[PDB]
Amino acid sequence: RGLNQVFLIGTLTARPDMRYTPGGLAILDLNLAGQDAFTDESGQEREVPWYHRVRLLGRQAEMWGDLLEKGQLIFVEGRLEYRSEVQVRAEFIDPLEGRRRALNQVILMGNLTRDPDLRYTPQGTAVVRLGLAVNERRTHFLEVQAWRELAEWASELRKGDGLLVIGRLVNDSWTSSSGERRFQTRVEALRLERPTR
Amino acid sequence: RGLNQVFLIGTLTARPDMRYTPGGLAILDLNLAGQDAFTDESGQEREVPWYHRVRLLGRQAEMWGDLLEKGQLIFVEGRLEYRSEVQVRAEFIDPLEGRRRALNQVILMGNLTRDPDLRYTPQGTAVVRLGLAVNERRTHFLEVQAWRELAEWASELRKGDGLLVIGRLVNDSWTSSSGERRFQTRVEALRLERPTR
Repeated sequence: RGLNQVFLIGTLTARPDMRYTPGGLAILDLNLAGQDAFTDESGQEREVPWYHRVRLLGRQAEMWGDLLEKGQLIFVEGRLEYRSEVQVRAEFIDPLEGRRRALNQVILMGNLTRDPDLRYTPQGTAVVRLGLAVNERRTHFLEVQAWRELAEWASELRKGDGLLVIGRLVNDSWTSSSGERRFQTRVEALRLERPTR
Repeated sequence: RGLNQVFLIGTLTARPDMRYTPGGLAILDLNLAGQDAFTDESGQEREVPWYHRVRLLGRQAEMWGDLLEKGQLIFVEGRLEYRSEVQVRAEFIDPLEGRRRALNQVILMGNLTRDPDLRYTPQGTAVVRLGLAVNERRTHFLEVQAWRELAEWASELRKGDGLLVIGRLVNDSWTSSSGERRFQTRVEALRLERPTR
């Protein structure tokens, strides 16, 4: 069966204010921030921020819509969705008193929508983009990026293969020929396994 | 609301064979193993094995009861329970082809059942045992251990306080005066936060 699970603790970058659909459904959008550590192409330990949108809809939005502050730490469990733009739809949140131990985890299980295409960065690090179809855990389509040894291993997979991903949500940069920078949320794989079948 | 969630990938240490309650309900008990890393009292990076029992009951037990092998990697999501003896009750499993990136994670949220009692090991490392009452996510009672700075911080909490724990499942040793060793599964806290309230 498909899986699509996200666990995050982050800090609110603005005060959330409730909004409503035209039908009256409550919407509470949170903008969360945190950091994660990585090792760069030259072996240096670094941190880079992540910023992600978390949407509460309906009962969770009404529950919290007048209780949260900019600067407050929030624990979220939810799923990845669109609205393009990958966002987290919260199943629930628990605001924290918040006065390392990073929490930014994603678990996906699904089937590749196309063959992986292995590339190498200019510095020769292996990298692959994988397209995954997840049947709720109709069909959702999610992009996953993997690096180094996991990219080389993922290159053996083919369209259709089942895949379990344990990863984290990151922000990727796209730069135009003229120096313009846009940002895209994606899943970075930290572990990949194959489900039996 | 309470939370009690466990995520594990481990290797089967024996072939699982289905058993039945007297009422016919299927039981499939898996014995899983893995490793986790820690830093010991002298700053040395070490690994120590974990061994944990995972129980499938009913439909998941029937689904997998003739399909799993000793040596096979299994992904589990479930909850902690007794049967004393802390075990994982699987919500579901996904056997893996399995031909680092450790997965042994527990998320608990509940309320302390007593004041924390801070101690120091002979080498002067801070350590605390916390008792947590979790109302399903009737009341379950679960023990959590925290070390070093998190033990010192946890010492400020009191019976009744809400607590979110992000941790992992470990095996603790008890040694009698005569050198006999027994083992106990417990949760080691890796992050602790306070839910608002």
